[PDB]
Amino acid sequence: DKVRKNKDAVRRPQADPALLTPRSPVVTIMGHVDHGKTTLLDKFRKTQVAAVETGGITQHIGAFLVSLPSGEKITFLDTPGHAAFSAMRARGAQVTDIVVLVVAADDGVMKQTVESIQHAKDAQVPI
Amino acid sequence: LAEATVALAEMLELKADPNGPVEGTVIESFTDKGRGLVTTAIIQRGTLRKGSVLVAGKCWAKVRLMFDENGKTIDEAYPSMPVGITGWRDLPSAGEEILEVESEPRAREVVDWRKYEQEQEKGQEDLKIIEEKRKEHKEAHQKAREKYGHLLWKKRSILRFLERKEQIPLKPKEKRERDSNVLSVIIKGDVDGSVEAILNIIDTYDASHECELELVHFGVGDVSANDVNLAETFDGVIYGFNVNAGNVIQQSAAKKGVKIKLHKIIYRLVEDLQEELSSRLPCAVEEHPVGEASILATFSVTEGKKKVPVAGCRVQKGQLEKQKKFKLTRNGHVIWKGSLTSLKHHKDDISIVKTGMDCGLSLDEDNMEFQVGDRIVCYEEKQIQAKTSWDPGF
Amino acid sequence: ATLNQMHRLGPPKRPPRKLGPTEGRPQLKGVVLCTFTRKPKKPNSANRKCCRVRLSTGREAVCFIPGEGHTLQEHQIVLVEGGRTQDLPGVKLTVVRGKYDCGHVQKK
RNA sequence: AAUAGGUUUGGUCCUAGCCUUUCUAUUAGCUCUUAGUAAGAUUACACAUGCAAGCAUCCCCGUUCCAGUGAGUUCACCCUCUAAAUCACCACGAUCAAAAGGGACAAGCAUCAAGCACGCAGCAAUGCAGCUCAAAACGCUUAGCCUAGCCACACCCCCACGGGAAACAGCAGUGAUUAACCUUUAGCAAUAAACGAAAGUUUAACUAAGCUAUACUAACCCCAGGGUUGGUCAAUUUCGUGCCAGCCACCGCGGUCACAC
Ligand SMILES: Nc1nc2c(ncn2[C@@H]2O[C@H](COP(=O)(O)OP(=O)(O)OP(=O)(O)O)[C@@H](O)[C@H]2O)c(=O)[nH]1
Ligand SMILES: *C(=O)[C@H](CCSC)NC=O
Ligand SMILES: [K+]
Ligand SMILES: [K+]
Ligand SMILES: [K+]
Ligand SMILES: [K+]
Ligand SMILES: [K+]
Ligand SMILES: [K+]
Ligand SMILES: [K+]
Ligand SMILES: [Mg+2]
Ligand SMILES: [Mg+2]
Ligand SMILES: [Mg+2]
Ligand SMILES: [Mg+2]
Ligand SMILES: [Mg+2]
Ligand SMILES: [Mg+2]
Ligand SMILES: [Mg+2]
Ligand SMILES: [Mg+2]
Ligand SMILES: [Mg+2]
Ligand SMILES: [Mg+2]
Ligand SMILES: [Mg+2]
Ligand SMILES: [Mg+2]
Ligand SMILES: [Mg+2]
Ligand SMILES: [Mg+2]
Ligand SMILES: [Mg+2]
Ligand SMILES: [Mg+2]
Ligand SMILES: [Mg+2]
Ligand SMILES: [Mg+2]
Repeated sequence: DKVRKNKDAVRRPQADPALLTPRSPVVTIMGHVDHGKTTLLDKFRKTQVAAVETGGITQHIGAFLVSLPSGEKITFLDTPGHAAFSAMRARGAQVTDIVVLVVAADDGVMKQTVESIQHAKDAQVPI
Repeated sequence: LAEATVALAEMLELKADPNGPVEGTVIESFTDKGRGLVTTAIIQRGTLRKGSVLVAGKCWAKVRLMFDENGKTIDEAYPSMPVGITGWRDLPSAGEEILEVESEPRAREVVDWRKYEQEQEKGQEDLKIIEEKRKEHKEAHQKAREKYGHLLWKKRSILRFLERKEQIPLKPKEKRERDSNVLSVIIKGDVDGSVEAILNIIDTYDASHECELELVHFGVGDVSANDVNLAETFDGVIYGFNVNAGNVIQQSAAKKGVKIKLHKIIYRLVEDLQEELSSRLPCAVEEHPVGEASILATFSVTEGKKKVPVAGCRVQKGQLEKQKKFKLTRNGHVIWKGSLTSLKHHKDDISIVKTGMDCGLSLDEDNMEFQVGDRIVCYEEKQIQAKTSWDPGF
Repeated sequence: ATLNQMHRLGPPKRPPRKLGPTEGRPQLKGVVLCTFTRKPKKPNSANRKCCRVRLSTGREAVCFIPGEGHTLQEHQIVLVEGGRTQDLPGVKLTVVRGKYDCGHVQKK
């Protein structure tokens, strides 16, 4: 049996009920291009970043630890809406607990809105 | 919406053990010049502190600095917290799970076992390719050997010498010229997720027949000398995405002839990528019909001791011009393609014959046979800029 | 030579030892450009797998891939080392198996 | 080059080169139990952050030291003379030691052979026409050295008024780059330095720890791998391949009996 011994580090088994302590939710703002994802995030972040961007397009996934007025803390993952960043949207859906789908009323459902919904179904996260 | 989000989260009853080896996921990974290799991550189990040894795929780290979105150091990262982590000995891929290990030698042991597994998976893939190359060669070897029987090798070389006296092969240059329609690109990006996005767009290229897109090297960070050297080696083009190139790097590219193309928007960098592909494409000639004339009588003229066949033609629709190219048409078939050697009308050379003008037509090709009913269609050829067929979906 | 002749000249000056393709360095890093084959000089007959790589120094040399079979393609990264290939004239560099893209020869 | 060996030829002798056996140091691959000690960026490329020089009844002193690096490179040694400095102080001489003067001092290339004002006398005016060099002048390239250590540099322009311009060749750490990859520890308890009349304070010097088969020392109930196996050169069973695939430091092997793959 001259085979390399397995020395990998694996994920710990699911936490025991006793150990489990309540934690903050992770939320992702998913949607189509120029449907207001960043503008919505800014109002809760209380900071304006939309104007301070190249072309006003979100090309990165950023996690911000917002503190709600009630005293709760939420982590907002602002995903890009452009078609190029399909991988970024899938990765956001895999670490999120809730998906806030921003569907603009004027335009409605779009190609990337359906894609955002599909990623949520695969991750099985409430929308 | 804020109330609805809070309500649903409470219904979900989210809970995570806050103690024990840290678990997490990488959200972004990038290179900082001052802070080094940095990965933004979200904690999922346990609490992260300075000095925690972390493994993520083929990269491990010992937490040196923990900072928040604003850069302020944080002492602890409880579950479901965003936290930039420094101290990575290699750059983790985006989306890779993070696990905490007891010590640095244990981390290196874990990484050494993940690299080995990757090498075995590549090795098995390589084996099928090699077995294919080695099976083909063994057939060509058994065939040429079995050309003659299992006779003494001295005879086979002598019998082959008989057919070696009939053999004259030419060796092809070991280094062959890259064809004009080949675009080599170096992709450099600010963050790893941005680079993967551009690489997925380069995997949606379907017009390889007209022009080929080669990816020489991809990486994260500013343009470097190696990128300029790799671009000069393969005559490639460096595309920067939200990255900078210094005067030393930009000046070096001028001497080496490399083209650095720094962009900041992904639709801009793709449009420019398509403009370079279009340039490589071959110029699409546009054929515009100029005139049409039907032959009537064929004459044999003796000039300079040479018999010149002359096609007498009547221009029906349009006009014929000496410069514009011609083609011969036989009952719908295309017999010839070329230019007239001599255009002469009524013993006078006329460059442009109008509709209804009689003109004798002699071709430069003597093998062309002129009948009573042949047709000739003149045309003007204009090269037209050809655009790449590849569309990226946006 | 006489003692007076030996005094004028002086200690024998050892010719400066020449450097090889590695520039006096153990190994070097290079990028694969081509992947061809070469035939040995008489009396050996074979097709030997070689590759033209551009080193980090800037030069572009021909290297020999040892072992049975390989999957080296253009743009890959390989670590070269010294060691002449006796059959092949002008081949002075050898690719390091098990380093960078190049992988160990699969068993059997 | 040694106690030597192998290899020129059809063969012998002679000569001669290449290689082998020895010992180290990097790096690579495969592999790896512990303990203690030593040593520990590839790069004079660019540097986030934090710390690294204070003391003290106000003046002064100190931060010109240590620590660091190796770009450049005959300022380092001896003699003469003689400042600053210590010996509380005037004085004394001693000690230490710069500048100045004399001497000495790397390697390669002569396909660098001539340099071009490099000398003397005289109080001065000024006069004479010399001076160095095939025993290597002038010059070019390379390099830190002669190691209780020393020299030199201190982002660059030898220098630093000035300018470019905005400096980790201080510790830790990073980016780029390279075959080359140490912790963004603690404490002033010991020694050293600074300040102070002093108790004392300070110090990323240092001490004590951390990482790492680089090296040495020691050990272990369990726990061994790596490379060799034609000769040189210690040591191969049986298959498979069939001048193919592949191998060797050298000579060489493989064409259906391969101690060489
Ligand atoms: N009138 C109006 N304009 C809005 C509203 N929400 C957003 N916008 C505008 O829509 C545009 C796009 O806003 P962004 O915040 O960039 O939208 P996004 O969906 O995050 O964009 P990507 O990141 O490119 O996908 C901006 O000009 C906003 O001012 C709204 O409720 N009303
Ligand atoms: C030749 O001269 C040409 C022949 C026409 S046959 C109908 N006519 C005029 O130039
Ligand atoms: K936009
Ligand atoms: K042979
Ligand atoms: K030096
Ligand atoms: K200087
Ligand atoms: K002390
Ligand atoms: K004082
Ligand atoms: K056999
Ligand atoms: Mg946005
Ligand atoms: Mg040989
Ligand atoms: Mg012989
Ligand atoms: Mg000999
Ligand atoms: Mg010193
Ligand atoms: Mg004195
Ligand atoms: Mg002196
Ligand atoms: Mg010459
Ligand atoms: Mg030097
Ligand atoms: Mg200076
Ligand atoms: Mg510096
Ligand atoms: Mg440092
Ligand atoms: Mg680094
Ligand atoms: Mg080392
Ligand atoms: Mg301290
Ligand atoms: Mg220590
Ligand atoms: Mg080793
Ligand atoms: Mg064998």
